[PDB]
Amino acid sequence: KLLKEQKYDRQLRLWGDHGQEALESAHVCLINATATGTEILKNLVLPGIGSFTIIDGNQVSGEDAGNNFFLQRSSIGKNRAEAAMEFLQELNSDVSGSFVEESPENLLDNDPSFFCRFTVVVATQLPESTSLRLADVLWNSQIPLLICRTYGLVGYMRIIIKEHPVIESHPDNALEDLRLDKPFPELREHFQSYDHSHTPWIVIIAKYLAQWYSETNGRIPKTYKEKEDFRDLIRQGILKPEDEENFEEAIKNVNTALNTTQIPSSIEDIFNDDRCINITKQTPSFWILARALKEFVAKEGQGNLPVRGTIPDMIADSGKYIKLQNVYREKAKKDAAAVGNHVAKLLQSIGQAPESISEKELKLLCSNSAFLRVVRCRSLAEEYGLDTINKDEIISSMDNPDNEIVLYLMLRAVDRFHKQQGRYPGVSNYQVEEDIGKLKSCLTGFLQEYGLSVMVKDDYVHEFCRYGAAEPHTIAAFLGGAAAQEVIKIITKQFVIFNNTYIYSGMSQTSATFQL
Amino acid sequence: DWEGRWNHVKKFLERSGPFTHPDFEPSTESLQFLLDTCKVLVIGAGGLGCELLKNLALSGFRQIHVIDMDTIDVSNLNRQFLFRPKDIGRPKAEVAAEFLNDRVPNCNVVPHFNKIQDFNDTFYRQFHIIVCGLDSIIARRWINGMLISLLNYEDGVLDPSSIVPLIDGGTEGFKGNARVILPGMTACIECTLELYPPQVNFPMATIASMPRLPEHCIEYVRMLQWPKEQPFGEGVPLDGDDPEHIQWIFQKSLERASQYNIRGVTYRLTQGVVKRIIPAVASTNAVIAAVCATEVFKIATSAYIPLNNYLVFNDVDGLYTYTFEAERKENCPACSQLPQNIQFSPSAKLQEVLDYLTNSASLQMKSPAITATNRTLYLQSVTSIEERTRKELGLVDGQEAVADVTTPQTVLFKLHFT
Amino acid sequence: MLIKVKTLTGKEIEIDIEPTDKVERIKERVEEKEGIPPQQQRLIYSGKQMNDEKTAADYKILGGSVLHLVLALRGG
Ligand SMILES: Nc1ncnc2c1ncn2[C@@H]1O[C@H](COP(=O)(O)OP(=O)(O)OP(=O)(O)O)[C@@H](O)[C@H]1O
Repeated sequence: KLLKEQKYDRQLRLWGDHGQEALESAHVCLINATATGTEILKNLVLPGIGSFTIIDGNQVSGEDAGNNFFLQRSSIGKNRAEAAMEFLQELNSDVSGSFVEESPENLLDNDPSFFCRFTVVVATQLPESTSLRLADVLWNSQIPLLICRTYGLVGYMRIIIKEHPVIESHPDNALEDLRLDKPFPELREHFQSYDHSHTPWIVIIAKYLAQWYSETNGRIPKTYKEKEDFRDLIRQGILKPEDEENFEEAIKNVNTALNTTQIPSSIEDIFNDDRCINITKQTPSFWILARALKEFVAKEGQGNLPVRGTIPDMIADSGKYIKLQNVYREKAKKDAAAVGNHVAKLLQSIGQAPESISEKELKLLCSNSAFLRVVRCRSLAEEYGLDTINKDEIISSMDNPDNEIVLYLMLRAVDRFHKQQGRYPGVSNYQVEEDIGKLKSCLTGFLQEYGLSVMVKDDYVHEFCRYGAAEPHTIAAFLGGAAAQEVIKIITKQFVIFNNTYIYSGMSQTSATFQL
Repeated sequence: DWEGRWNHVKKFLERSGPFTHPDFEPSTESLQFLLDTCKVLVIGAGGLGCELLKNLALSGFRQIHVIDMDTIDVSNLNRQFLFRPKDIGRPKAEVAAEFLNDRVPNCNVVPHFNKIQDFNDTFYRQFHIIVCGLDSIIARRWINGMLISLLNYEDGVLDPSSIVPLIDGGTEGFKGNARVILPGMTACIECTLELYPPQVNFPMATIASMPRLPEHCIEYVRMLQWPKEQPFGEGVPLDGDDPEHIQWIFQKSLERASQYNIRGVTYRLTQGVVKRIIPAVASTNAVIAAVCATEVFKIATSAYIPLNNYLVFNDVDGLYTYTFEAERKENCPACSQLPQNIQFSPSAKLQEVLDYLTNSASLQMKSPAITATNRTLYLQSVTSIEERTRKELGLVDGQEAVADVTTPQTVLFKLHFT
Repeated sequence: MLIKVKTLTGKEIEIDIEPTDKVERIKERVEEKEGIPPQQQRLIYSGKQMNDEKTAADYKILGGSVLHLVLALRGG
């Protein structure tokens, strides 16, 4: 019981126990179990993911056991799906593995409603026909799809989730919400209330700021001429010759400290979203909280979001720093309830009981108020639609023949070449020559069907023929790594998923996300 | 060794190509060669190591050596797939090889229950390529030296066949970085030494006088309270991994927190502070390792152009990977063909040469030692320093050179600055 | 002059800098908009890694040139 915490410690320090909780309760569906699929699942099974089900219809080929760390020679001939399962199964005795000896097509036919049992479906190495067909069934069923693909040294990976809102965003570096610019009563009262180094740098700036208010009425918002001079003002406060490390700290801080309050563009866009404005019994948990926030801003929020309530460490007396901390903590807890009320009121004007939303969800939503983020993915169909193909972005990128997007087109090309031919560009060693021409005839055929006036160095055509649809492990591995994490981001609703197609190039050892 | 096995590799070795590296020769023999002759050392066997070994094994490498000083610990089982709970307590390096030489038919991995600093040039000259997956900087720096000392200079000219490609891997949470090195051509580890963040170091003052964060309490109960009232007998060190130790430190940090009433002390955090833990998960390692892996295969087969010494990775907000070509500092304390012709004063003494080496953000050496011309001008490395923990006397004796340094494991080499 | 310094998550913020502003200042500009302590910023313009003691001009930074925040990591 307490042996699990010891096990997943190093990862609990990333997404907490609650993340783990969510993860340990998911259920992933890995479509094809090749190198890529296998690597992905591996990076999930270890983290302790709830359970998984491998749906593969193929049989283990020699070349399969050759690039798979979860398939031995001994398993050649058996069912790739079953075979793989048994090995990954070994990685973690706390994960429940299952398999299906049938193909995806065979399922999308005889029983589409199957994938509704899954949290996320991860499809790997799929042909157009099947990709489109699945990315659809799943889309209607409201299931998150993650299509990953390894081809030569190109890692392809497209995510498909209609809408994915996230509260705990986890951002690397953000501006503190000290809000000295638009201070609140308690804080203000705190400042009025004022061993010299033992003084929080804020107070130091708050005091010398309060003074600058009289000798001007100003705000120090001008920037270059003022902020600088404000500092000089802070130096003219150093005690008879001594220390003032915090003072100097205060100074350095003046570059930030001034304007820290304002509602983040990203949030406004949420606030202004139709889902946030027109609410219904249909509206999901998240959005209500969004409106519940907007309402706070309008009313007792006096224009801005709730106070975060966390303050950076700073050279200060023990009890002094704390008291200051509490000032913020308390304010935050109040604004907390405030937003809490609007929530209830909303939940009421809809039916769901005011206890339909936990205090935990609330106190969290507030702390990350300024970091909320929503992601909507264009259905797969829309990207393959003739009138809908976001061809502005494609061309926009192609202004550098060495832009990862080339690889995208190439795949589309190859995929065309496949539907058309029945095999991929040069699988066998002789088909190379022959196919090179045949392939280009498809790259073009493709580029015209959509009307894309772009230049694809002939080299990329030879190259892909060279790849011979090979699934190099070091590539499948990379992809399985990045993919695995996205699957988690989705399950934990804990970070920000990349948006729309992702492309990795082995040759250049470079990547790029795309359209949206 | 069986039908169709290496197909996912032949296609890059048997077939010619557009982006193919110049020196590339498309052959049917290329593969077998790699499998038989190419010796590759893999430093470290945890997170990266494991992943690295796997990748290398299935890329077409047979002769692989793994070095690693640690012994498997339960808390590795969440990302170091080559280990199982039953294997706990065993030599990482050992198990690593044990498992891999089994899962992958004819692989021939050789473990080395050692810490890289145990071997000398003789040993490393053996390999063609070396990949790192170390969890410290020193180590990296150290192996960085060792790999340079192998460089052979023919009267100013570098002998191409004296350079051992060193691919390095870095991880830390969802962020990671991978680089390629060709000591004596590409920027070394010591070159891009400042790309590493500043280690958060608490001023003892606050830790004993004015705590504010739960961290400051723990750090106290560790950095001071333990060494004071010898918790588990006198002389006995603080074994970060020994529960009863942390439990105590936890308990004491819990009481300290209460004194200055700082909330936020959790066992998990007591461990964090004490062990200086770095959050990690499979996801990331997989990525970085999978990159270095490829590079090695590139370098070894020359089937593509080796990455240009750098790549940063980040999972927190979508996927992001900047790939750039770091410049080789023409004055690298390490990869500098000639000595470090750098005078730090004329009249001003030699207390001004230790503090320079020790603090200059470009050397950052740890407890160094200066040699002159061959008299020892104190080396903190114990009784040979006391006879000199002691000056403008020799502050002139040096003339106006080739004072000579060597830091405790900082580098395996002997640094020569003038 | 208007330069863009792509963060470590590729956000890419825009900045106003005159070819005389020490690199050191270029960082404060980033911290102002992103809250990224200058202490832990490592800028990189076409290979060269900005020394916070030189000037934007010192590195030939001009117009819409892109700078990259970068990092090296310890773990493994
Ligand atoms: N100087 C060194 N020389 C040889 N091997 C080393 C050296 N430093 C670290 N290693 C090995 O490198 C690996 C470091 O990766 P790992 O993520 O497992 O760190 P730990 O296991 O060091 O840290 P953690 O407790 O966070 O898992 C380990 O296998 C370790 O024993």
